Amino acid sequence: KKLFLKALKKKFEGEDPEEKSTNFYCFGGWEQSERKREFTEYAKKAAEKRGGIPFYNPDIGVPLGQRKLMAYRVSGTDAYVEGDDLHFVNNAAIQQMVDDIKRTVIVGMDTAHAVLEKRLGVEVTPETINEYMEVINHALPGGAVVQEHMVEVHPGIVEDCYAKVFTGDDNLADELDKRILIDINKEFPEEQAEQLKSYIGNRTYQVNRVPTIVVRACDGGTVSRWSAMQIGMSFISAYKLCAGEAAIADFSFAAKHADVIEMGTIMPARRARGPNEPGGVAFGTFADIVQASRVSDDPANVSLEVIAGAAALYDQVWLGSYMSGGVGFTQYATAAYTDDILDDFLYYGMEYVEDKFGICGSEPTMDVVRDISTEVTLYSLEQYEEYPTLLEDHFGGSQRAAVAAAAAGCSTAFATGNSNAGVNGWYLSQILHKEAHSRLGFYGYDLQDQCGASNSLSIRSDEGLIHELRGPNYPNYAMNVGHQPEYAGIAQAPHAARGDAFCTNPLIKVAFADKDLSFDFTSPRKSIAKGALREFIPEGERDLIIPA
Amino acid sequence: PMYEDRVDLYGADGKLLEEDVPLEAVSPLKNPTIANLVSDVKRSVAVNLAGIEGSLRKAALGGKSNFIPGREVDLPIVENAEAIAEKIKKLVQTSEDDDTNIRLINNGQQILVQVPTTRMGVAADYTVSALVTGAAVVQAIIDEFDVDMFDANAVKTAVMGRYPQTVDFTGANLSTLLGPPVLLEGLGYGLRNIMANHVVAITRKNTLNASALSSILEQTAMFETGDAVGAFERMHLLGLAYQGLNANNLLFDLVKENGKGTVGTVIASLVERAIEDRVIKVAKEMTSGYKMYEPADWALWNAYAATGLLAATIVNVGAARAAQGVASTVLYYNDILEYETGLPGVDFGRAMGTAVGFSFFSHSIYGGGGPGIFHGNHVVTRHSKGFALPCVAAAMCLDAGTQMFSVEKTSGLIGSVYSEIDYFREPIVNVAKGAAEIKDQL
Amino acid sequence: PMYEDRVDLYGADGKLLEEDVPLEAVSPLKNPTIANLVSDVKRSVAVNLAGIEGSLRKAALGGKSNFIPGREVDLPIVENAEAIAEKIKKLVQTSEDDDTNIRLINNGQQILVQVPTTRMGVAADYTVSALVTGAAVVQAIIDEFDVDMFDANAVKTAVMGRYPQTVDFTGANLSTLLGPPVLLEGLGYGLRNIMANHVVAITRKNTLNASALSSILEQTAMFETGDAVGAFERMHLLGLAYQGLNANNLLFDLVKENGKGTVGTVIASLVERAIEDRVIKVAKEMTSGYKMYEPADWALWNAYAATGLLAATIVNVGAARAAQGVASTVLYYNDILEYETGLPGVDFGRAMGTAVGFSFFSHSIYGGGGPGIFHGNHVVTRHSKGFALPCVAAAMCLDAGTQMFSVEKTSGLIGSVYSEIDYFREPIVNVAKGAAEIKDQL
Amino acid sequence: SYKAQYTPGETRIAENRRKHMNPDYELRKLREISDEDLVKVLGHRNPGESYKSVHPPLDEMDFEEDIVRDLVEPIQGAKEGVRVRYIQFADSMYNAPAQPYDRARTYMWRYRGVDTGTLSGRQVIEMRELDLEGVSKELVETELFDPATTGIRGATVHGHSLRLDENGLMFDALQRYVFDEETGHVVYVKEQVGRPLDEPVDMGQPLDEEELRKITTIYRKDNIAMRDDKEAIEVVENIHTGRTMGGFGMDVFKEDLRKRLGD
Ligand code: F43
Ligand SMILES: C[C@@H](OP(=O)(O)O)[C@H](NC(=O)CCCCCCS)C(=O)O
Ligand SMILES: C[C@@H](OP(=O)(O)O)[C@H](NC(=O)CCCCCCS)C(=O)O
Ligand SMILES: O=S(=O)(O)CCS
Repeated sequence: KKLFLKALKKKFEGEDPEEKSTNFYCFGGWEQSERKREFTEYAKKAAEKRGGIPFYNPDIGVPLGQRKLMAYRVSGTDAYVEGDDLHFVNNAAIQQMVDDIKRTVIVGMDTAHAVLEKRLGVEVTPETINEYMEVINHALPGGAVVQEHMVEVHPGIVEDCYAKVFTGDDNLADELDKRILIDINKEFPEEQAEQLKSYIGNRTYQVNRVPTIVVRACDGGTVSRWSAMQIGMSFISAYKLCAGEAAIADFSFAAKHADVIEMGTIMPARRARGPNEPGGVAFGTFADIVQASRVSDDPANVSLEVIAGAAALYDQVWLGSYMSGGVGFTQYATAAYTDDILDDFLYYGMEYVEDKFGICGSEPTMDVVRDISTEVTLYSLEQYEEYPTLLEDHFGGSQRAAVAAAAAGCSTAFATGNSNAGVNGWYLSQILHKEAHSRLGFYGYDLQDQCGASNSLSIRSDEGLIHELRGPNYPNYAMNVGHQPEYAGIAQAPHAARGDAFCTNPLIKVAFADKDLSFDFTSPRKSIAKGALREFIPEGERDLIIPA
Repeated sequence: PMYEDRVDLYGADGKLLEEDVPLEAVSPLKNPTIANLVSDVKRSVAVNLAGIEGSLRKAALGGKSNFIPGREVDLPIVENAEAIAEKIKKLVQTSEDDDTNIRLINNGQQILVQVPTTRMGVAADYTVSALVTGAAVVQAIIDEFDVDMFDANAVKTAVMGRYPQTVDFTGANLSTLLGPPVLLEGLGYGLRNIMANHVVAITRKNTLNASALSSILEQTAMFETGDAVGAFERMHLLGLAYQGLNANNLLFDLVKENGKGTVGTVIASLVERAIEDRVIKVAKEMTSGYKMYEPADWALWNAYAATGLLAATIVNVGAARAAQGVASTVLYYNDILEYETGLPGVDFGRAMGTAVGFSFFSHSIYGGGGPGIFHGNHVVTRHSKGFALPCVAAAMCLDAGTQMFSVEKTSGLIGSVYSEIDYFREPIVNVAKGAAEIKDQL
Repeated sequence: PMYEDRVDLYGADGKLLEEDVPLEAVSPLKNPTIANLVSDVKRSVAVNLAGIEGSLRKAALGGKSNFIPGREVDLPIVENAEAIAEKIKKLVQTSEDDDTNIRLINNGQQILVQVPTTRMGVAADYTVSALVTGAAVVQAIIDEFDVDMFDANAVKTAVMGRYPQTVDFTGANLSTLLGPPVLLEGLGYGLRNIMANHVVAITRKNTLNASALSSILEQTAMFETGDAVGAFERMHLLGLAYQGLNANNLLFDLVKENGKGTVGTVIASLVERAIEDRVIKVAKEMTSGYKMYEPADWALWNAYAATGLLAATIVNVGAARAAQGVASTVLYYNDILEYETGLPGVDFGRAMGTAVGFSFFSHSIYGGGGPGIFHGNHVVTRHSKGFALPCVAAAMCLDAGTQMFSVEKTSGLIGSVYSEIDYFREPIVNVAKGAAEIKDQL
Repeated sequence: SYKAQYTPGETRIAENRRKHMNPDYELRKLREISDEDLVKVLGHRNPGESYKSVHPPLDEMDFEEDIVRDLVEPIQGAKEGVRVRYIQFADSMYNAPAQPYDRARTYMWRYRGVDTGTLSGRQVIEMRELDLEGVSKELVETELFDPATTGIRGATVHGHSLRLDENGLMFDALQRYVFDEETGHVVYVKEQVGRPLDEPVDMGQPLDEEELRKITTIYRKDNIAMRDDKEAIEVVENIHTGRTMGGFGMDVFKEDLRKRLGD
């Protein structure tokens, strides 16, 4: 059975999914939609607040809904929602996913501990780390620890702010307060735990999540600074230091520069942003943030969960607002995580790979890339050709090109274990798609796909880069929808096929293995669905400081 | 010449090098040693072959704690360093007769690559050296071992890091003294980007050569920013000659006569010398007997003041053999000097203001760090136009091991890679030899 | 020489300039004309005296629509332009005998300042020329009129804009062809930062000299970024020689024989020529009779293909005398060439990919603009390594007046300031003469 | 001499693409439209109005000798300085007789002074309006056009990927054309941006399904699958492989590298 049929049958109730014809113009326009009706009603209720300024009006411009306006199944869920409920402005789960990433920074503790012992003659023990972690959980959300006559942040509005510690040293982990421990051996399957610890070694890290309200009022560049200020206050208080001496500057340099791990790197001037903003998150970094890898051993499922989160992050929020704005890019993104369509294509490719090569059963060669990418692209195209309702669902060429090529690229990575062979396969898929349907995506969709084969295995200046470390600022990729989310899946795919615990950074992977995050990173699909249903409670609202 | 000033050039040992030299003979615009030093800083690239190899062997790619499981490449790069260096030479040079220089260091684990000036001449900025060197290193490695196409991009990533997803070579295994211009604080700040610990490592911890190299780079940067233009040029030249190059032995003699003294006694010695040399004079005597002074020659007074400043740093930090005191010394040297005399302090307040922020950001939670990590392109220590950072270079030479971010920690291979370059390691004697070469052409 | 290739250099008029020239005689690393052109681009600064004066008169300071009431300064700057220029010269030069050049333009309302190479030599990047020139202009004006201390900072703000609150000279009244490096998209992109409309104004709208100047700057930048190193050098040299400099008259002859033709007929002429010259050959004949070709010489095939691309631009945009079609032409020339032959298109897809985004960002709501505002440091058109922007320069020469952001609008004074520089205005003939100068030294 | 090949492939779909591209292949005329009605559906001007310029006549723009410029013959609209205008089509994926990249490739072989943009849902040509009208007449009268599956539309173009309506016509949210049940013809009642026409324009009868399967340029499993055109796939893979090899550089440029290494 094809995985998308269940959704088509519900989305096109009363109609044969294989029938080429239908009736239009018979739905009442916007009035067919619960959500459109709600929107129009709020627009009218807004008239008094706006004092005469015109507002949303369904009679301005395009009369939406001459065709049937679709509901969408969030893939891997049973949630069916109108597209508007998946717009990032309308979906608190998507916004909290981004805020939880922006507000996280990781700081090594071994250098600060060396400053204490070597420079300040102060001993560091499990008990003193535990006391420090208690102090920073008062200081990080805005509590005072040294000065008299301090004002403080209202704890009620920053209850999402906290700090935890993790270590590759099992002997130290057994001694740390479990209330503040991210326990690698408990969060990860045994083999993944062992892999993570071999790379992390006997090193200790704190994970600081600054308040959601702070990154909403300010930006991502605030996060490493806020973390570092309160790390400094917490060392001063917990270890009873002089509150302002030369050694303190060493904690600062360590926490803001020498021992810090941020989520995202800075942008060039044309698209200027500080750290911990979406354009700076490499694809492999995002795959490590998503936690599907540690709860599923289905490499297709793992890749698909990453693609869902990355579609929200890169296409809807980054490209659709930060870099553009407006109605934005909801359905460019939802095509990669709704109706189990991408699932059908990727499970086909994974099963083709399992049968012909074995998962991780081939070294990367052009023969293998060509074989797999071609076959999965043909299968994907044939699905749109056999199901008119499928093609009316993924109505925009860009959507189709991204989804077929995502299945082709991930499947190639499953066979070969090589992300750049994967992305080479993605570029083959795109030019084959174009030649089959005599179309591809929007006006500027294939800028990176026509340059892609040559730059996939390039070793030059701004061309060559291992795929896991490419991201939204890789030059070819810096402008266009329908690629970045899927590239995150391609970064995850060879590692999921191998059963790796992470793609690029074991510190990132452990730092999000934490039930106390607000967004559920083990399944971005399920969380986004909960947001679409208006059932997700975000952080950072201001109800406690504003009138009832 | 343009200016009438002449000085005697004295070495770091306090002995006369060159007598009766026109001030312009040490101008960054004229001195051939300064020109070669700046050319070498721009064209030189450190290639870490051992780091490239180990990054590849572990797939430890693209920066701090990154690993990409399954993408490891195991190659004997250091064992074949000579062959690889010969290939780098062929790819980087523009002709067999040009000034391309390739030097293996540390048993082949590192290479110093000096890109030919012909390539710099047709490039817009100095990043070309790193870019061309990186391209040659990547191809040399791929060709040496016939690295297959699906592994080759890991070699690229091991050499140049996360570029172009990052704006710079984050996590790369090559480095340059100058970082890329996209990270400059101020326009024209390229030469100011060298941390004090690197300066100390290049001069092998020799106090006055470190402060000289810093002064040379800082004041040359002041020509690049347009600050040393027109009215202000003589102030910057005199600053270089006196504070950086121990003109007339004033710097050395101030330290020598105050070796058991304090910041205050250095001030008293400097004010007395300035009165003898008629650099300052009494403007008004006040009711209490206090004499308020004025400069007779403002650029020269500033140079005398800056020389006392470096001498006070050496006396007071040298007494502690602990560099943390450097910011405090720069601050209170200027503060006391002003209230002792009524005169404006070094750089008309900007060295003192720089020291205020430098003190704060080397003792507080908010940023900065220990003194060795600062430089003229740092937001904290950019404000003085060349007169403060030489003190930090001198101070870190005198630290006996009180820092966590020590020369060894931040700059551990910088000595082995760059300090064999004579003009870098020993700038005073070599700038004096340059001055002798042109003194009669001015 | 290193490479065996020899070409005939032909002018923009399609007549022979130099016979049997070694390929390297046109290398950015060897040709003395390219070295001088790049030096002049880096060292040249346009001073808008009329703009400084009007800015001061209205206190119209620091960018568009800013005014600071009460801070107006009324000075006859243009009336005293000669005296002011003479002061700038004294401040900018390093000696009476150096290569400092000051030229008044447009009745003294603008000055072309070429800063001496000596100052560039001891600076880290090319911003020195703007900084030094700004400092000299500020002091020249303050000295010429004895501007008082409380008004002087307005003169500074009139010259250099909102710097340093802005990272660049926002709202300044001086300009350079190269913007500051902090605004570069990619490392080494300095030479790529010149908008197509500026190139068209510098060459006075002469189609092939515009495409040549663009190709020279683009391909020289590829040496700066390290892309033209090692294995890739010959591809970039052949690209310059054929696409930029009309090697063997191939560009000129393709246009001429297709003056009443289409993009398709240009492709047919180019493929036939490539078969004649044994640059490509049949790899396999398919069931349908379709012949799939392969390159016999990959760098040379790419150069032939790039030459056809520029010819197709000139034919198809020239037919419309409307520049908007340039992006579509670059796109479909490459698309059709690939499916006509089985060969990779120009720059192995990157010229085509550049053209897709360029088409999109010159016909959509999301960014970009008309073709004249693009350049190699633009996020949209950075991707092809020198093979696409020459087409845009040619196209805007051929626009007869269909654009809002026309040369006149974006580049209105650029011609009067720079086009008298012979190497800028007529690069083909002067590069050929540089090649003749060194041909037997290779 | 040289015989153009146009596109690879062993199937009827490929040969249809080649026919579209070949300038010596005469496109069959399936209908006629008057000059007035074509101008009316374009919607830019009224027939009889003088052509409107965007700049003076071309001979006033050439101040200086440019030998390369004068090698190229300007199209008549350029000579006269006429403004640039457009026509835009959506093509049904249910075997519309022309398809988006097929159009772009056809235009660049057949027509002079073209600015053409390809998208999944529409394909646009912008051209000097004088010459646009000649080109458009061919694009509407010939087998490149089927009034049921080729929609003229400058805005709100949704429909290429949708199911056909109950009369076999492509979706148009603005309904710029309607099916006349009395005659079986497709009739334009609005111009291409959606303003009502004073007088409807008859575009004739839709092609039947079998004719569309015969002349269309899209591959579809239910007609001729891409998978069946092994020749076309072989050439696509070759282009991909060649681009990959050229970007990697080290083997195709091995002799260039050897000369740089002094070997
Ligand atoms: C640890 C430091 C060193 C440092 O880098 N920053 C500190 C502490 C830092 C903390 C104090 C928070 C806490 O108690 O947990 C914060 C709030 C910044 C933060 N991390 O959020 C702050 N100071 Ni401080 N800091 C202040 C100030 C000051 C004044 C206090 C002088 C007095 O007599 O009480 C002195 C500097 C001075 O002497 O001039 C000062 C020093 C210091 N300041 C000394 C601690 C002094 C002590 O041990 O009591 N701050 C002020 O002068 C007023 C504003 C006040 C800031 C909070 C606010 O603006 O509401 C706070 C601003
Ligand atoms: C110095 C610098 O810190 P670094 O030395 O780069 O870590 C800079 N911070 C600051 O300027 C902190 C300013 C606000 C707190 C102190 C206010 S008195 C910054 O974070 O970019
Ligand atoms: C091209 C560039 O715009 P400018 O040409 O600089 O105006 C860039 N925009 C984008 O890349 C927009 C990307 C998101 C919208 C299109 C998505 S397909 C930017 O704003 O910095
Ligand atoms: O029509 S365009 O392709 O220009 C933009 C689509 S969102």
